[PDB]
Amino acid sequence: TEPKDYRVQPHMNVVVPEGARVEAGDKIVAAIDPEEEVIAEAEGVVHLHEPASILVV
Amino acid sequence: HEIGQVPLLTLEEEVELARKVEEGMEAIKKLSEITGLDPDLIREVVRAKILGSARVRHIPGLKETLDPKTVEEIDQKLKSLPKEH
Repeated sequence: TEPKDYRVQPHMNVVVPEGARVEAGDKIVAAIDPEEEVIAEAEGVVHLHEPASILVV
Repeated sequence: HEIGQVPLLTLEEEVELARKVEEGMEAIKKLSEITGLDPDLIREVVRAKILGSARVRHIPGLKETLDPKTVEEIDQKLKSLPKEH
């Protein structure tokens, strides 16, 4: 396994569950417009590791 | 003072909240495209749940509007869609 951290922009949004399955022909984080920012290269798991805030309910 | 109860939004929260609505507005069409029901109507029957715990007006516009047993049947058709719609 090989780690690699992508930086999610303010004007962006993720479409991945709490560490779920990720394919090679998939898009993880949606952007303002499709920039060469987030396209999946290889199989693995995306881990959320810095929310800007936390909601407790 | 009621007004001070609600707090300001982030340059990210503002954005993120807005993105839900535009899609919701599209979704509303997308539904009316499939159901064959009207955008103006779906938008009511959807609001008549998110707000309509009681919000379903006391008298339905003196029967201009319909708020009785009718609401569910619509949201019952919307619940009874195949998963992708």
